[PDB]
Amino acid sequence: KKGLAMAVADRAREGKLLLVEAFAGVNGKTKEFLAWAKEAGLDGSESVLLV
Amino acid sequence: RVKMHVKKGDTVLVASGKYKGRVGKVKEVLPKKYAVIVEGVNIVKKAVRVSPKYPQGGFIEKEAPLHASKVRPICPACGKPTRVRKKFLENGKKIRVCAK
Amino acid sequence: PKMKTHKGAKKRVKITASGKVVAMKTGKRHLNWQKSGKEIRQKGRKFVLAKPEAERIKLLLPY
RNA sequence: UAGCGGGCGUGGAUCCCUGGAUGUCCGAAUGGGGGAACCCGGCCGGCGGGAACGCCGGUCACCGCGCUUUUUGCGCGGGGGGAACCUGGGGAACUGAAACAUCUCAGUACCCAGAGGAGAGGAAAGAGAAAUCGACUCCCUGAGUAGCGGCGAGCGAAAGGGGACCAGCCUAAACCGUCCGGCUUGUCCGGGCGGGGUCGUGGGGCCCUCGGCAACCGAAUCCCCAGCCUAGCCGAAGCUGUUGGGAAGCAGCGCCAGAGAGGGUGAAAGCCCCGUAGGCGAAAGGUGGGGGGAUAGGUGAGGGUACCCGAGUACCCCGUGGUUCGUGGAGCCAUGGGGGAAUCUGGGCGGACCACCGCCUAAGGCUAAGUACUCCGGGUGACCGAUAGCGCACCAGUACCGUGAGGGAAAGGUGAAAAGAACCCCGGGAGGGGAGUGAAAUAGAGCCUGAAACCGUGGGCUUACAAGCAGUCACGGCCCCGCAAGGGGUUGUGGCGUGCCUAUUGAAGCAUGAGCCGGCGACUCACGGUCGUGGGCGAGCUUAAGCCGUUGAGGCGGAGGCGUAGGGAAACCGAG
Ligand SMILES: [Mg+2]
Ligand SMILES: [Mg+2]
Ligand SMILES: [Mg+2]
Ligand SMILES: [Mg+2]
Ligand SMILES: [Mg+2]
Ligand SMILES: [Mg+2]
Ligand SMILES: [Mg+2]
Ligand SMILES: [Mg+2]
Ligand SMILES: [Mg+2]
Ligand SMILES: [Mg+2]
Ligand SMILES: [Mg+2]
Ligand SMILES: [Mg+2]
Ligand SMILES: [Mg+2]
Ligand SMILES: [Mg+2]
Ligand SMILES: [Mg+2]
Ligand SMILES: [Mg+2]
Ligand SMILES: [Mg+2]
Ligand SMILES: [Mg+2]
Ligand SMILES: [Mg+2]
Ligand SMILES: [Mg+2]
Ligand SMILES: [Mg+2]
Ligand SMILES: [Mg+2]
Ligand SMILES: [Mg+2]
Ligand SMILES: [Mg+2]
Ligand SMILES: [Mg+2]
Ligand SMILES: [Mg+2]
Ligand SMILES: [Mg+2]
Ligand SMILES: [Mg+2]
Ligand SMILES: [Mg+2]
Ligand SMILES: [Mg+2]
Ligand SMILES: [Mg+2]
Ligand SMILES: [Mg+2]
Ligand SMILES: [Mg+2]
Ligand SMILES: [Mg+2]
Ligand SMILES: [Mg+2]
Ligand SMILES: [Mg+2]
Ligand SMILES: [Mg+2]
Ligand SMILES: [Mg+2]
Ligand SMILES: [Mg+2]
Ligand SMILES: [Mg+2]
Ligand SMILES: [Mg+2]
Ligand SMILES: [Mg+2]
Ligand SMILES: [Mg+2]
Ligand SMILES: [Mg+2]
Ligand SMILES: [Mg+2]
Ligand SMILES: [Mg+2]
Ligand SMILES: [Mg+2]
Ligand SMILES: [Mg+2]
Ligand SMILES: [Mg+2]
Ligand SMILES: [Mg+2]
Ligand SMILES: [Mg+2]
Ligand SMILES: [Mg+2]
Ligand SMILES: [Mg+2]
Ligand SMILES: [Mg+2]
Ligand SMILES: [Mg+2]
Ligand SMILES: [Mg+2]
Ligand SMILES: [Mg+2]
Ligand SMILES: [Mg+2]
Ligand SMILES: [Mg+2]
Ligand SMILES: [Mg+2]
Ligand SMILES: [Mg+2]
Ligand SMILES: [Mg+2]
Ligand SMILES: [Mg+2]
Ligand SMILES: [Mg+2]
Ligand SMILES: [Mg+2]
Ligand SMILES: [Mg+2]
Ligand SMILES: [Mg+2]
Ligand SMILES: [Mg+2]
Ligand SMILES: [Mg+2]
Ligand SMILES: [Mg+2]
Ligand SMILES: [Mg+2]
Ligand SMILES: [Mg+2]
Ligand SMILES: [Mg+2]
Ligand SMILES: [Mg+2]
Ligand SMILES: [Mg+2]
Ligand SMILES: [Mg+2]
Ligand SMILES: [Mg+2]
Ligand SMILES: [Mg+2]
Ligand SMILES: [Mg+2]
Ligand SMILES: [Mg+2]
Ligand SMILES: [Mg+2]
Ligand SMILES: [Mg+2]
Ligand SMILES: [Mg+2]
Ligand SMILES: [Mg+2]
Ligand SMILES: [Mg+2]
Ligand SMILES: [Mg+2]
Ligand SMILES: [Mg+2]
Ligand SMILES: [Mg+2]
Ligand SMILES: [Mg+2]
Ligand SMILES: [Mg+2]
Ligand SMILES: [Mg+2]
Ligand SMILES: [Mg+2]
Ligand SMILES: [Mg+2]
Ligand SMILES: [Mg+2]
Ligand SMILES: [Mg+2]
Ligand SMILES: [Mg+2]
Ligand SMILES: [Mg+2]
Ligand SMILES: [Mg+2]
Ligand SMILES: [Mg+2]
Ligand SMILES: [Mg+2]
Ligand SMILES: [Mg+2]
Ligand SMILES: [Mg+2]
Ligand SMILES: [Mg+2]
Ligand SMILES: [Mg+2]
Ligand SMILES: [Mg+2]
Ligand SMILES: [Mg+2]
Ligand SMILES: [Mg+2]
Ligand SMILES: [Mg+2]
Ligand SMILES: [Mg+2]
Ligand SMILES: [Mg+2]
Ligand SMILES: [Mg+2]
Ligand SMILES: [Mg+2]
Ligand SMILES: [Mg+2]
Ligand SMILES: [Mg+2]
Ligand SMILES: [Mg+2]
Ligand SMILES: [Mg+2]
Ligand SMILES: [Mg+2]
Ligand SMILES: [Mg+2]
Ligand SMILES: [Mg+2]
Ligand SMILES: [Mg+2]
Ligand SMILES: [Mg+2]
Ligand SMILES: [Mg+2]
Ligand SMILES: [Mg+2]
Ligand SMILES: [Mg+2]
Ligand SMILES: [Mg+2]
Ligand SMILES: [Mg+2]
Ligand SMILES: [Mg+2]
Ligand SMILES: [Mg+2]
Ligand SMILES: [Mg+2]
Ligand SMILES: [Mg+2]
Ligand SMILES: [Mg+2]
Ligand SMILES: [Mg+2]
Ligand SMILES: [Mg+2]
Ligand SMILES: [Mg+2]
Ligand SMILES: [Mg+2]
Ligand SMILES: [Mg+2]
Ligand SMILES: [Mg+2]
Ligand SMILES: [Mg+2]
Ligand SMILES: [Mg+2]
Ligand SMILES: [Mg+2]
Ligand SMILES: [Mg+2]
Ligand SMILES: [Mg+2]
Ligand SMILES: [Mg+2]
Ligand SMILES: [Mg+2]
Ligand SMILES: [Mg+2]
Ligand SMILES: [Mg+2]
Ligand SMILES: [Mg+2]
Ligand SMILES: [Mg+2]
Ligand SMILES: [Mg+2]
Ligand SMILES: [Mg+2]
Ligand SMILES: [Mg+2]
Ligand SMILES: [Mg+2]
Ligand SMILES: [Mg+2]
Ligand SMILES: [Mg+2]
Ligand SMILES: [Mg+2]
Repeated sequence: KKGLAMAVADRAREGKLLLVEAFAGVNGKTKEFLAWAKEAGLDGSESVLLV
Repeated sequence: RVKMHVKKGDTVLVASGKYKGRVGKVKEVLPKKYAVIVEGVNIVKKAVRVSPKYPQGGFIEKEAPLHASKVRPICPACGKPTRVRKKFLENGKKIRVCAK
Repeated sequence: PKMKTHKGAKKRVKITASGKVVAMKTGKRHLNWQKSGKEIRQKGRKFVLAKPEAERIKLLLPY
């Protein structure tokens, strides 16, 4: 537990954490999520753990 | 089975090595070794004759087979990948946008 | 694998709460005859070991 | 698997899948014999002129079971094999106990018989203390506990609790009918068949009273189907320049992505090729309760009477085996010997025996699942990479060795492509020298890389008055590097100097081991302890099997364990 929390925390204190819901890029198609990515500032510059 | 590949006795572009760009009809497809002979990769076999019969056999610099990967089919354009597609019955390979 | 307690030990020794080890005094079932009444009164009290206390303890552990 | 020499394919060959056909002789081997692969027949039919001879087709072993009139026949089945797993019948020793005999190793190794995709076990004559549990198997726990033990070495349960799986059935007997055999005609003697019956709130039989059942259940048996297995198919996206022997690299612009797993292509490719994600497919065989359908079966309440409820059995005793139990207070389960009942007012059990209170119904059989294993197929590795990894990457259980059982190797690599070197020259040939191919030939054919020992050619320094663990220190000469101070090689004289390892009180030792080089080669892991140490939590801490996820994601799961109280052999008492 502690680890899990601390990890999520570390990446929050860092600023990198981001919650969302506005997944308009639904419909399983890479190009769509790729479009939603840009809008959300996920330029693909950095690795992402999409949960 | 499975030994099948790109294409057969017809027209093709050599995107290979030394004979890159060159283009012509493939005179033979070797499915076992996975090669094809076109009009490229000509090589001089200094050797006399190729068999225990007949006198002079000549330095016949005939074509050496190519890895079937280095040749690509072609039709009203320039090197289009193959795409199979069926009609109301049988089946024939339309090129990347055209036919045959 | 999985150490077995030494039954021979358990049948004649105890670990005290502090980690000591005790047992009855020897020599009181035979030599008896008229040894000073004092002797046998003192062969009744149990005692603690010393170094074999450690040898002894190892032979237990689940205990 | 090239070549000589000939053929076939879109009237869709080759190839892959299913089914069928043919299948010499040996082998359970089965007409008989035999030194496996050979030899010789009987009977029916066929072939040759075919009586003699030969060939061809069919048939003829033995055992068990059931019909068959004893007779000869007919039908069904058995026989042998299988890596490991399984059951039963037999059953060691080294070893441990620091000797050794009880004991241990161990019901292990092994021999034998048998079973099957499993085998065993299995619906309580159970457990054992709760007036409780409810077939069997498997995992976790209980537990290194209870106990066992030359109380030595050591061995080592069960109830219970948490899980996986889940399922319950058929008969024998009393009673009635029938068939055949029997007598001394009896609801009678035996045998076979059918009906009846099947359990511990004890049940069933036969009699009296109520349905005189539609119904309700229903398979482990059949039938249909889905699904799956044995071939396959579809599958997105790239061009140009540049270096090069060869782009997949570098550069310029661009695209796909439910696909940026992997492999190949002359090097380093999502978009070149095979694939991958994601979807599609069976005429034929195999599988197939998961779904559907049918059949076999299956069931109610009181009263009466005492018919039945598994025999050389229970039971007792002698001899033993099993269990944690080694004769122990020694039960329980099994049984070689002797004696030897009862049918519920009957019997077994709850650790000698007795009483009490309870549990369970022996002496017939069957039963899926959860479990074990891996010859075979597939997937994956903080698995090997040719002295490794299987003994075997290669024509290996081979060569070779042994009468035999049996033992048992070595051995992988040209290049991107044979382009495998025509032709000329010396040579009998081998092998070379040119020419030629290639990016490379010192990649030239047991050909990548090519280390060391070992052999040789050339060059520098050095040596024929010299005494040695072969070196080190100093100076000098010669040769070579750099303009230089300097450095490298060599060694003339001088000084100094008892190999390495091992074993020892002590080794240069005339004590051990080593010809030299290269490669292989020895303190590990599992579980349980005990300290230390890094962290999490704290009078608390932690889960095990398993379940749910996932397919290099984790969560759930408190049964259980350690701790919070000690002292006593114990009853017991309690900060004592
Ligand atoms: Mg394409
Ligand atoms: Mg005593
Ligand atoms: Mg005296
Ligand atoms: Mg051939
Ligand atoms: Mg022809
Ligand atoms: Mg066939
Ligand atoms: Mg055959
Ligand atoms: Mg035969
Ligand atoms: Mg025979
Ligand atoms: Mg025979
Ligand atoms: Mg004639
Ligand atoms: Mg004749
Ligand atoms: Mg016959
Ligand atoms: Mg016989
Ligand atoms: Mg017999
Ligand atoms: Mg017999
Ligand atoms: Mg007969
Ligand atoms: Mg018959
Ligand atoms: Mg039959
Ligand atoms: Mg057999
Ligand atoms: Mg035996
Ligand atoms: Mg012995
Ligand atoms: Mg002995
Ligand atoms: Mg011994
Ligand atoms: Mg030992
Ligand atoms: Mg010894
Ligand atoms: Mg001895
Ligand atoms: Mg003894
Ligand atoms: Mg034993
Ligand atoms: Mg046993
Ligand atoms: Mg046995
Ligand atoms: Mg069996
Ligand atoms: Mg199974
Ligand atoms: Mg079974
Ligand atoms: Mg059975
Ligand atoms: Mg019951
Ligand atoms: Mg008891
Ligand atoms: Mg109850
Ligand atoms: Mg119980
Ligand atoms: Mg229970
Ligand atoms: Mg366990
Ligand atoms: Mg004793
Ligand atoms: Mg034992
Ligand atoms: Mg239990
Ligand atoms: Mg509980
Ligand atoms: Mg249970
Ligand atoms: Mg009977
Ligand atoms: Mg009867
Ligand atoms: Mg009758
Ligand atoms: Mg009768
Ligand atoms: Mg009859
Ligand atoms: Mg009669
Ligand atoms: Mg009768
Ligand atoms: Mg009957
Ligand atoms: Mg019945
Ligand atoms: Mg019946
Ligand atoms: Mg009944
Ligand atoms: Mg009456
Ligand atoms: Mg009635
Ligand atoms: Mg009635
Ligand atoms: Mg009716
Ligand atoms: Mg279905
Ligand atoms: Mg299925
Ligand atoms: Mg298939
Ligand atoms: Mg395709
Ligand atoms: Mg593609
Ligand atoms: Mg240039
Ligand atoms: Mg280049
Ligand atoms: Mg260029
Ligand atoms: Mg390029
Ligand atoms: Mg553009
Ligand atoms: Mg898609
Ligand atoms: Mg790269
Ligand atoms: Mg690639
Ligand atoms: Mg199919
Ligand atoms: Mg079909
Ligand atoms: Mg089918
Ligand atoms: Mg099949
Ligand atoms: Mg079938
Ligand atoms: Mg099933
Ligand atoms: Mg019907
Ligand atoms: Mg009823
Ligand atoms: Mg009554
Ligand atoms: Mg009454
Ligand atoms: Mg009456
Ligand atoms: Mg009465
Ligand atoms: Mg009565
Ligand atoms: Mg009976
Ligand atoms: Mg008997
Ligand atoms: Mg004894
Ligand atoms: Mg014993
Ligand atoms: Mg008992
Ligand atoms: Mg007996
Ligand atoms: Mg009676
Ligand atoms: Mg009476
Ligand atoms: Mg008994
Ligand atoms: Mg009992
Ligand atoms: Mg008794
Ligand atoms: Mg009992
Ligand atoms: Mg008792
Ligand atoms: Mg009781
Ligand atoms: Mg009982
Ligand atoms: Mg019973
Ligand atoms: Mg019987
Ligand atoms: Mg029974
Ligand atoms: Mg009997
Ligand atoms: Mg069975
Ligand atoms: Mg295993
Ligand atoms: Mg294995
Ligand atoms: Mg396998
Ligand atoms: Mg495998
Ligand atoms: Mg490696
Ligand atoms: Mg080798
Ligand atoms: Mg090598
Ligand atoms: Mg070997
Ligand atoms: Mg081989
Ligand atoms: Mg040999
Ligand atoms: Mg050998
Ligand atoms: Mg070759
Ligand atoms: Mg030459
Ligand atoms: Mg000659
Ligand atoms: Mg030559
Ligand atoms: Mg040359
Ligand atoms: Mg050249
Ligand atoms: Mg080079
Ligand atoms: Mg050259
Ligand atoms: Mg070289
Ligand atoms: Mg080379
Ligand atoms: Mg050679
Ligand atoms: Mg060589
Ligand atoms: Mg290479
Ligand atoms: Mg050398
Ligand atoms: Mg020299
Ligand atoms: Mg000189
Ligand atoms: Mg000298
Ligand atoms: Mg001297
Ligand atoms: Mg010089
Ligand atoms: Mg200079
Ligand atoms: Mg010197
Ligand atoms: Mg000296
Ligand atoms: Mg000295
Ligand atoms: Mg050494
Ligand atoms: Mg010497
Ligand atoms: Mg000596
Ligand atoms: Mg010695
Ligand atoms: Mg020596
Ligand atoms: Mg030595
Ligand atoms: Mg030697
Ligand atoms: Mg160690
Ligand atoms: Mg430790
Ligand atoms: Mg701590
Ligand atoms: Mg926990
Ligand atoms: Mg709970
Ligand atoms: Mg609970
Ligand atoms: Mg005490």
